[PDB]
Order: sequence, then structure tokens, then C-alpha cells
Amino acid sequence: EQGIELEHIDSKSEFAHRIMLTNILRMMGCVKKQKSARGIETRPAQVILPMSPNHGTFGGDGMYSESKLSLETLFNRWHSESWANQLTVCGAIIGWTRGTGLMSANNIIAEGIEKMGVRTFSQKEMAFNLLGLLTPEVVELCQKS
Amino acid sequence: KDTYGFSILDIVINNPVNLTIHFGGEKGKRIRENYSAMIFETIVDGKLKTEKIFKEINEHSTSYTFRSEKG
Repeated sequence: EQGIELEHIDSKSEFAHRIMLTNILRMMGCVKKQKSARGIETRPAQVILPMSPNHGTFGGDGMYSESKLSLETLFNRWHSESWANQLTVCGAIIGWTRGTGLMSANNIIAEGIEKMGVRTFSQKEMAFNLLGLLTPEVVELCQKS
Repeated sequence: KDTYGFSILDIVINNPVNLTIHFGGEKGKRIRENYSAMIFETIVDGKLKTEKIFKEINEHSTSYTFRSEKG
């Protein structure tokens, strides 16, 4: 969603928000229903949620920020509802990752951002970071909370 | 179900060839403990020598598969 400010939020943004929020909740719900229908209480699926530090900071991204911020409810819902044994929540707050469908439009400035003593990531590095969440130690951590 | 994570009814009705027990989550760790705490208690030279049934089940095991040819 590029160049979509508040006043432009329309069909595309609603559809994007369905992909990036609503149907993620539905997908999780479906996995919960399948596991519960089969009595699987001891093999939870770790959900690696693609969270963002971008909650309306850049602007012009339609309902992107709303999609990403809304995923943060899952951290509390894991405790408050009845799906914790079927799903675990792993919120990855994904940093500035160069080269992707969402961020390729922002590649030219990344050397400048890094002069602030900050880090941008290749897709390889970010993938390596996220694969770190699927290691046995983090998997056990998400099963606790 | 509560202790070893399997249904004896399921085995009678469906006679599965293999059965994997998953040790995920709090309930799974409790079931894993039960499999680990399952021990042979022998007396050798007036000394309690506790051995383990399920040697392959340790504190890093995420599952255990019971195996059969036919069921």
C-alpha cells in the first residue's frame, strides 16, 4: 500500500488489512480448530507474527500500520482465551530489511541510516534472525509465554 | 491421556501402526516427566540402582514414537 494516506483508504487497503490481519487470525483459528478436533494439546504451532516498528510513522501505507499494530493483541489473547495449548505466539518486530516487495522502494538511503550507528538487514540476515526463533530454546520459551 | 499422552481406547478402536507422543507445552512436559520418572528400581549389593525405561526420552525430547510392524 504506497501513497495511501487516511483519506485514500479504500478497497485495496481493506483487502490488504484482510490479508495481513483478519485472515491471519482466521488461519490461526483454523489451526486451533483442527488441533482441538483431534485432541492435540501437546504439539502447539508457533506463530511467527511479522510485527513492525512502523505504527503510522512513515504514513501513506494505507492500513498497513493498523494491520501490524493489531497483531500485538495476540500477546494478551494467548493468556485470556482457550487456544494457548494449540498455538504459541512469537512476535518478530522486523527491522529495516532491504530488497523486499514492501521495502525495495526505500533501499537508496540505507547507507545513511547506518551512519547513525543503526542496522539495516539483508533478507539473508533477517531470515537468519527469524530462524533463530525456531531453535529449540526459543520454541520452549514461547510455550511458557 | 493425562499421564502418558495416549488413549488406550484409540489404540483398541484404530490399532495404529505407530503412535507419536508430543511433549510440547506445560501438559507435554508433565507427560514427558512421567515417561522419564518411569524407572526400574533394582537392589544390587544393598544399593538402589534406578535404571530408565525409555532411554531415548530426555529433557530435550519433543516427541517419542511407539513402533509396530502391523499395529
